[PDB]
Amino acid sequence: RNAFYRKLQNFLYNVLERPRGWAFIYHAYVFLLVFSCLVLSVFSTIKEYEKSSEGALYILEIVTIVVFGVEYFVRIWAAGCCCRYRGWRGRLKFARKPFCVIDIMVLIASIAVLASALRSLRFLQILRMIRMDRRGGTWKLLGSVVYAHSKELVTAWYIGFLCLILASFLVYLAEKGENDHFDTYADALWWGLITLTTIGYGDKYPQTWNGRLLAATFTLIGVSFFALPAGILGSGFALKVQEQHRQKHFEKRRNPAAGLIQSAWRFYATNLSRTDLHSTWQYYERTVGLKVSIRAVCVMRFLVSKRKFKESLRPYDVMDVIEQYSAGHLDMLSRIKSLQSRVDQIVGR
Amino acid sequence: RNAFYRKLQNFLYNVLERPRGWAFIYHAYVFLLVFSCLVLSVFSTIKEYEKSSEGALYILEIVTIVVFGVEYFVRIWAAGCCCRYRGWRGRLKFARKPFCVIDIMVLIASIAVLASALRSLRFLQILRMIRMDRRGGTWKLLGSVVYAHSKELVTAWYIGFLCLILASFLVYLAEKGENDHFDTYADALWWGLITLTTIGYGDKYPQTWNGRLLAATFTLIGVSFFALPAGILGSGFALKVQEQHRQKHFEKRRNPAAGLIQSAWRFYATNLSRTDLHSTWQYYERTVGLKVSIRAVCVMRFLVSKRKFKESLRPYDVMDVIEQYSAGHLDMLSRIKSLQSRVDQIVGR
Amino acid sequence: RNAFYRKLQNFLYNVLERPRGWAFIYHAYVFLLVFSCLVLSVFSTIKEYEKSSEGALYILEIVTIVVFGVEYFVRIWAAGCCCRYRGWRGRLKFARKPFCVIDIMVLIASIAVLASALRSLRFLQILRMIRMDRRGGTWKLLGSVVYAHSKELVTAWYIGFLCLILASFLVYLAEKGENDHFDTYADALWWGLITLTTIGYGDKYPQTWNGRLLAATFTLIGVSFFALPAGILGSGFALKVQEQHRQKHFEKRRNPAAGLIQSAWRFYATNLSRTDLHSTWQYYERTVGLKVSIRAVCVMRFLVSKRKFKESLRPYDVMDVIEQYSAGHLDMLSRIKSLQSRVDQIVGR
Amino acid sequence: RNAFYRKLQNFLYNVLERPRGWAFIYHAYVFLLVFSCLVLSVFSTIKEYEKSSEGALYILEIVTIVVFGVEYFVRIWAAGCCCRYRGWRGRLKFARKPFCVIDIMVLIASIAVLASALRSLRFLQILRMIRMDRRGGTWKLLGSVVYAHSKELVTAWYIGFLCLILASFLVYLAEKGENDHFDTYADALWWGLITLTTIGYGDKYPQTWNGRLLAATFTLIGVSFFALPAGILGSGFALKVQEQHRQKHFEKRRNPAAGLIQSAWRFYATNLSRTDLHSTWQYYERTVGLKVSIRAVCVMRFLVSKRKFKESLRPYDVMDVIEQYSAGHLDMLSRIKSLQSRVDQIVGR
Amino acid sequence: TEEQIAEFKEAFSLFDKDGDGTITTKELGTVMRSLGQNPTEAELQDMINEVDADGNGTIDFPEFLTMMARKMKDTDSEEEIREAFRVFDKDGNGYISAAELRHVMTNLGEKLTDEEVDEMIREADIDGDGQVNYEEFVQMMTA
Amino acid sequence: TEEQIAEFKEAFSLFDKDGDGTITTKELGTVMRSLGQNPTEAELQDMINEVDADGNGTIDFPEFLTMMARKMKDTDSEEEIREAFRVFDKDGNGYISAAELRHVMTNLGEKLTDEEVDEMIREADIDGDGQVNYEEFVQMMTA
Amino acid sequence: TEEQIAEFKEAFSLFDKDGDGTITTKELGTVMRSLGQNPTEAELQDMINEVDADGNGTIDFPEFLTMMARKMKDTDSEEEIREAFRVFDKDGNGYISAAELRHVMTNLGEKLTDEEVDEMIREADIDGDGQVNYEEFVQMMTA
Amino acid sequence: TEEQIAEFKEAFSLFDKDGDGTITTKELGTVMRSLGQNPTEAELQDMINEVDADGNGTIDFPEFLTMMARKMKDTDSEEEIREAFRVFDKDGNGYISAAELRHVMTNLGEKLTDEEVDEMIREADIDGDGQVNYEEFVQMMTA
Repeated sequence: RNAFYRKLQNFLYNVLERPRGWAFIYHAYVFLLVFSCLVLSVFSTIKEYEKSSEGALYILEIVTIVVFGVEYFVRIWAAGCCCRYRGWRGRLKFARKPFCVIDIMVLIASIAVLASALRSLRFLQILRMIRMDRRGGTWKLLGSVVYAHSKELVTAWYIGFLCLILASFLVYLAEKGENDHFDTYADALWWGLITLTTIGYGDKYPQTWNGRLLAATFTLIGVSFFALPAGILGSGFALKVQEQHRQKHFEKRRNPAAGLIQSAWRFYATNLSRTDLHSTWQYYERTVGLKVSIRAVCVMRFLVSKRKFKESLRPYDVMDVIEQYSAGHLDMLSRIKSLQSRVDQIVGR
Repeated sequence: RNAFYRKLQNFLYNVLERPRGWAFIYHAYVFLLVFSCLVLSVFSTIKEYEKSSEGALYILEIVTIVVFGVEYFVRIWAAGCCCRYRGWRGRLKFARKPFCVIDIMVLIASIAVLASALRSLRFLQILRMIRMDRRGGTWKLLGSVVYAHSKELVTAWYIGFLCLILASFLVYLAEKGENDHFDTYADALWWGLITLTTIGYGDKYPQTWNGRLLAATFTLIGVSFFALPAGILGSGFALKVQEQHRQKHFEKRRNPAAGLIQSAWRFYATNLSRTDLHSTWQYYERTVGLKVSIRAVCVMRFLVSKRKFKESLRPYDVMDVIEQYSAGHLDMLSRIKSLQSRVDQIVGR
Repeated sequence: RNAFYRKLQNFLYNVLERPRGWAFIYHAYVFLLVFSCLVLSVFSTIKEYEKSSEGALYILEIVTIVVFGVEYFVRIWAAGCCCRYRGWRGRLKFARKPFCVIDIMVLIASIAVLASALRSLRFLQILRMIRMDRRGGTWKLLGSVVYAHSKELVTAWYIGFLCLILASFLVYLAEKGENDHFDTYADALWWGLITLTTIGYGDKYPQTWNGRLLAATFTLIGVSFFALPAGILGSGFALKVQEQHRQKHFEKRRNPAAGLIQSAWRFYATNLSRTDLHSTWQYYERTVGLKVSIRAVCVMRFLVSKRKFKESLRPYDVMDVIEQYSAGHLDMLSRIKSLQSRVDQIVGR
Repeated sequence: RNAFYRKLQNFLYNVLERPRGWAFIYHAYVFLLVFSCLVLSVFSTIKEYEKSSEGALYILEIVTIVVFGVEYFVRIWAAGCCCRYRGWRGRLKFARKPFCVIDIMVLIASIAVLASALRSLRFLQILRMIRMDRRGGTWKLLGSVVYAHSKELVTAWYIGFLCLILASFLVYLAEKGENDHFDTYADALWWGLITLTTIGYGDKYPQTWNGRLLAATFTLIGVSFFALPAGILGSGFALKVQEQHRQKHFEKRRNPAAGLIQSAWRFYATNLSRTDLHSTWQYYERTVGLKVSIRAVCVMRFLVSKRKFKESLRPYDVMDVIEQYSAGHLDMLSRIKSLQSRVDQIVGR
Repeated sequence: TEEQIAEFKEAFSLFDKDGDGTITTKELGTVMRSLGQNPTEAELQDMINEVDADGNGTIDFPEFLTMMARKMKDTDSEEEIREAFRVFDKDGNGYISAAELRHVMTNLGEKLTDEEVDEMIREADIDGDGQVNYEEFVQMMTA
Repeated sequence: TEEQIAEFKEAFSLFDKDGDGTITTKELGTVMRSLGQNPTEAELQDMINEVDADGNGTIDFPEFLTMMARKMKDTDSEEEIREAFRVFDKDGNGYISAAELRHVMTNLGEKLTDEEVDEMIREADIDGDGQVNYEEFVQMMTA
Repeated sequence: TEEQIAEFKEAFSLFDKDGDGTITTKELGTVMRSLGQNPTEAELQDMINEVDADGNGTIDFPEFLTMMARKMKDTDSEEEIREAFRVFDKDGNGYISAAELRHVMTNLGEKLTDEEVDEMIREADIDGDGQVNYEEFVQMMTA
Repeated sequence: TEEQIAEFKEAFSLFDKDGDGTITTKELGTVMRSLGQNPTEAELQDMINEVDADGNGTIDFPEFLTMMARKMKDTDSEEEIREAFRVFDKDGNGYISAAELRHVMTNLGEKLTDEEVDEMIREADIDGDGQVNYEEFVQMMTA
């Protein structure tokens, strides 16, 4: 069952690595497992519930380290579907992958904890919690949309910061005497930051008529300027995934893709890496030293294929209509001029 | 008045089932009725106002069960406009519809309550409150836009969760000594969750300089990351209903629709289900064994009609210009090549 | 200076009625005046500051009623620029306009207050505050965008309402014993409504481990579902004013507009309302009973002009490219078929 | 090294003035420096930490004034790359620039503070904090998007203001007797403003059944209307930067730009400002009194070049397809009419 | 009055060529040609959509009478004509120079001559300054 | 029954011209021509996509039998035909005038004559008022 | 000075062909042709929009004098020419290679020869490194 | 080795027709014609953009040697070819039927015959099931 052997290895590498469908259910169950371990460790530090906490913590920690252990080992086993990790040296470079080093690290570490280290336990749980990402795509998407909207976010925070200083300073002036809440400018700044973010603790509220009047004017501006970046980034993600949807449905790069594989096999079949290659070699000795002649021209054909693929790799939604209408109408200009010239050649007779 | 009989049955089935206009006023009045029943039942559990509560609850509950009873029964009566529910077996399968079973269930149930069951009363009121939907379209729209924006929502909650852990942990470290609020890491996590969501109870606020300084930095990040999914889903619904508006005005599928009904009647008139069919039969014996010949070719015509209707069933706003400009310019290519070829045939003479 | 007389009347009617530019500064100053009257009346009900309050209230109320009086009277005087209000009967129908009746009402009313009525004073100030709108465009825009987004708003509030009931009920069950805050289900519902809206008073916060654990899960869902309609309507206004901007720059209805005025004057000049009309009459007796002949055909020309204007009155942004590309390519189909047919007529020779 | 002299002057003027890349790191470090000076000055007013505060404040203030001094002076030195500031009079007009006057002002001012003035110190720090902008682009972008969305923001605040008055008034009526919180209408207005903005201090919460019932209905409307402008402006910035991105990628004004520089050098080379100009002069005496003849026609060519550049300076995303399709199809109309006419000239033979 | 009724009856029999108690679209074509202008088929059909109410393809005497019976006050064309002026209200204040009226009106679409457009100015610009407040003209005639 | 099986067998041999145990696209073309209509190549190819299941380029006897064996109840065309009616449900209530049915049906695409469209009305509008509740027709026949 | 005034007067009479105290668009066409280039009608009309101020259709002596009287410092073309350089400031730093200047300038639109574009480089790139800081050139000449 | 160096030297002199120490675009055209295919001018120019590095308009011996010296491992074409497979990874799992490979590859663009595409299958589908895991093929050859 060597074919079934490789099929099962394929399925393991499919679910464990980049998933498509219901594999998120497996990842969900290990997510809930490690998350409940986190929650129980949190319950451990409470003095009263400590007994039941540890009584379930030892057992469940053994469960989750067994699960992590088999997951890691079968991931190494399933790395065979990838060619870069095949055999001793390939699988060992897969072990040289930094993420897998962190994984085997926390495995042996936790086992060593079992072989005042409780703070280290919760630290390790936060580490293994971050581990769940495996991609860094979250920070990448966030940084992309932040760097895109950088100037507007800076505008919102800057003007809101000036509104915070001004409103808090005026309130402090108007409410120094008859209130023990605002005793310095620092406590006043604490009040400003707590209200403009719409948190509203209630420890420091204006208790005068000058202070309440000033706050009643600057609140409609503060709370509006400190809640801008949330709405901005929100609509940013919305528009970005909307245009990514549109561009996902308009790939239209299949032609250069097939051309890519076409001339790629043309190059490999013309490459001197194998001697049994004659089918494509014959296909060119029929359609008519010569080896390298067809080889060189084929490598040029594969390079123009690769670059054409790179060009058509980026068709957009608005760039489609824009560029194709510029192209369409300029071709149309060649059409109308060819029309007049050729019908004049009919007149020329 | 059998025609007026069926007309009144039609009007009842129109308002009771899928509504168009002012029928939402009837549904609004039954909505307010059942909602006031809910509110009064809530007032019932209060000890003092219990007397007036029950004094109106008995009466109004009788009113709303009478209304529900006649509504259910006349709905069964008005199901005649639908052909699938006609007569004993049809109307009884309509009674086999799960929603109607739940309805008759709560009817007989409430009557049995009248024939410590008060908790069951409020439970039944929540049930009949969910009943008002009748469609499940709410959860369907929500799930659609959530599954669409799934990765961005997960990004916001994941990074916000890490910000919650980090900020709360640092505060706990900086505010263990001189504060009785933060006594364990669990109370610190409660503080973090209450502030980053901008709830702000006020039971636990930092009372130091390290704690307030750390919170003053991580608040602008927490409150911005925990209020992202609201704005994201908001702009999601906005863009979705905006493109649904655009696509609602650009149906343009009338041609395959009329073709659908055209060849559908062609099939039925050619089908052997009735012997009196000769008009379309004659229409094909004039435009010239033969029965099944025209029948088979007509069934093929109806299948291509059904599939063409399925294709034109999905014209979009951007897909309209995109696909029709690709098509338009490729037709234009056939035009310019036909131009040059035919004017060369003028040159060829 | 009868021309200067009418010019000054024009300028008054321009600023007082529909404004264009800096007229918002005049309206701003009367806005601040009536608003400060409102604020001072609010300060009047406070027991201590009552003296200074009334001491400025009498004077400033006289100022604002004088301003309102002259504004109303000169508005009647400036209604001459409008033809519908010219002379006794015209200006009196302008006095029959409901808004002006409300205005003269509050004028004479306040004077009668000067000729326990303080509550009536603040009521009248709220009335005259609503008066500032004069158009009802605010409620119109709000209703437009609400009715557009009605189903999504209902979805958000409905699912949020169910989340409120479920979370509050579970908390009530988990926190009946060891807390005096949650004593009935009504107080629990008060807690749910106060937290899911992110108000967070702090009077009732869970003080257990079951309650805090349940709230910690349902808060991320509650606060996200109760803050959806704000973001939805926000992005709704944004997209609506964005497409109104686009459509504002693409009027392109100037041709049917000039045609409208063209054939409108054709009708009036052909109409029998004046005998001195001969210029256009001669313009048709040169370009050659006959009066009504040209009259009838001109009225038909004005009706097709009015309907063509009505059709071109609604060019959109996406409807422009969509309809003009459908039209453009169908004209193109007529072009290519005329091409082949006429070049075949060249082949036919 | 006069070329290296000017190169170093160029690099200084590049980073100090309008930056491109990593120069934001230098500006970030001076930002953190002045910001930490602000924070330390805030810590100074606290009574206890005053000692360490001033102990670091003196030193760090000397550091930041030295940095500001060298920055200002080398900015004057690096203004050589700009031609308008070259030598005594040029660099002195650069010193006449208002921003640089404010800068040298605060420099000499702070030195004079070192040569009860602490309040002046914090005022000067807020001034130098605003100084960091140097452009006013923040207020410009804010005013642009506010003035664009002015009517919707006014609608949200106006209807929310009426909801505030109505809800607060009703609550005040329902909660005058059995509550000491609401003692006047002013305290009731304070409650309304604090809740509808979702701040929620907790000092004044309804403690009845009429009040809580009324608030429970008007809260879903208040908190939704007072949090609209944040979402509106948020989606406004998002859509604006999205279309600015689109228009940033579709400049397409390179042709009139090169034409601008082309005929600009044509004018300068034809201008009488230099006698050594013969190359372009010869270029026109080869392609054939005459000086001013070619000069005048060249100035006309440069003016049409400048105006054509001004026209093509504003190509949009939607205006591109709209205007180019109107143009494309009207050119197409000229094509089809030329087609029929010229093929009729083939028929005419 | 019966005078104008019989007057429109004579207009009906002048529109009428074959005598079928109605006015076909071809009669419209040949009477427009009878004045010199050569219209298109769809033009006359649109005129039928303006006049006829029962949807026959022709113009009977009742619909022709109703078309001739109503005045500008019986059209509800106030907002319509104000919008049409607004498209040529470029600044948006309410005023256009008389020379611009001549230029646009006499060179856009169904253009007229100079005496006619000057009659428009003398009837629209009441006080006679060339700067026409279109609202005074539309509230004078259209209403 | 075997009667209809052999009946479709005769239809198979009538579709069949050269006798290769299947029905090619050209046989479809020449039998459509045998009725008078001249279809296009892509039309017959689309018909092949409707009938054939293994993807050969022709129509065998099993696929032809399956196409002739199923009725409207075996089509899952309820929502399909209701949407097609909805596109011609202009107001959206569920009703269209019988004259509008005639006009559209007999002038759009694959149009028919008057007796046929009137048969559609008599079969769709059950009680016979001209105002057709399309859902009664689709829940009568399509189901 | 009166020397340049009479010099532009001779330029006026050289532009002038028929002698109507102004310069028509056809005189512009025939003098552009007199140098070898054959312009279009709309081109000369655009030139009229550049020169004339009262809107007559020709070029009088006052408007021609005003067009010849102002220098680059009297144009407010600083931002205009900086934007035009920015479109060819591809990276956006402020620099372009001299060979790229030659390639674009001598092959885009109203192209020139090599000595002229090299004169542009020697006048724009002051220190002479081929890497032109366009702002030094525009703040030297345009201002 | 010097054997392959002189081998590419003979390829250089076979590309070379006039003998200018470089390979012009016309030599590319006539050698592509020498195999039977007639390319376009822009095609050969694009090939020049692939080979040449100094931007002359021809192909010298150093750039030709560098083009022939590098292998797929020296291309950084892993993501490129995986995306190209992804466009034909319709479901997105990583698999395509061998018959679909033949159909698309032999009928799209620069198509090949059946033995060649079957060689692609035997080299891509390693275990030989027709269901090709494209990533095994690209991580075998491309890397």
